[PDB]
Amino acid sequence: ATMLKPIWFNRMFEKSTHHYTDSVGGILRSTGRYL
Amino acid sequence: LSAKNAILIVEFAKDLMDKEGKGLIEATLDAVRMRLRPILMTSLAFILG
Amino acid sequence: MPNFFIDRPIFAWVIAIIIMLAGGLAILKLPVAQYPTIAPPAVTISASYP
Amino acid sequence: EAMELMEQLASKLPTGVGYDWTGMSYQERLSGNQAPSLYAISLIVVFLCLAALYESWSIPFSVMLVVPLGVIGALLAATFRGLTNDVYFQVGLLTTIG
Amino acid sequence: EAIILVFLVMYLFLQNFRATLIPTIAVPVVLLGTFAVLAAFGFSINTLTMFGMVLAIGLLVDDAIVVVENVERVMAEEGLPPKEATRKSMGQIQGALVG
Repeated sequence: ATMLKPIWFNRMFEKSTHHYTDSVGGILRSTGRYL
Repeated sequence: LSAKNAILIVEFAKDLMDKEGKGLIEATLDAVRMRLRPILMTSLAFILG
Repeated sequence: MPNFFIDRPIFAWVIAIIIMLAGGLAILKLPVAQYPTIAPPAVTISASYP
Repeated sequence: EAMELMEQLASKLPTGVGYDWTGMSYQERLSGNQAPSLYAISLIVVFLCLAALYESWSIPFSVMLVVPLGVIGALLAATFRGLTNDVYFQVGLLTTIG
Repeated sequence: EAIILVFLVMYLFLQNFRATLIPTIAVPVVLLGTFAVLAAFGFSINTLTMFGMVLAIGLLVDDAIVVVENVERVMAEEGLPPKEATRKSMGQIQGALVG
């Protein structure tokens, strides 16, 4: 709280987290037998 | 360690599942899957150590 | 109360130096060994008759 | 000052005759030089505690540099009477600075 | 090497000079304190304690990062001045850390 002040790999990280959410939703669509 | 990350995830989910009531499935996975930053950073640090 | 210490950084800083100094003093005096006392204590009696 | 002389005299004895210290001399040698380190660590702890009680880093100095004013009286009285630096005198200095 | 490498990876992730020294100054304090606690109980420093502690450094950096990154993420997302953002945030995460 004291020393912090507000004032190229980020796009790949955004792509990876979007893919992670997509895969999480896809596997959460059914679950069940995959479990 | 694995229990600690699991507890983090479930607590983060339940925090807005109960106190906010945002949703049950469609509204909790979206707000929880964005917490992959600390887990990945810590795993990377631990294996590299 | 970890909300009171936000506007009093000096208190946290000084307890940090206190624990650092205590740890350093403990380190300087503690002896370095190999293994703890992990063995069954035994008593040996020796007699000789040439 | 006499210890270095004593070891210098210990260095020029015939072979087969060594030296040793027993009694209070051994205790003095084993104790070592720890009084200045204890004084320094007490000084640091007092500074840290004062800075904890106050907030700014400069305010504790105003209290911290009051020691000699009280120390001067103890030495003046000791020289006037003809005292000696013993444990009672030391604890007197401690309570006066407190 | 562990303590320098954790700083390196955290700098790679956060990508800013600020908000990265907090765990690298928190870790040595915990290290010295654990040494002092072990000294208090009468145990000595030997191979077993060093191995257990080089095992535990992962959970120590975990405990540091789970707080610092949570604070950084919330203050970035909320678009609010840091004071009350961090206030709300540690108030919200204190119970989870205790549990």
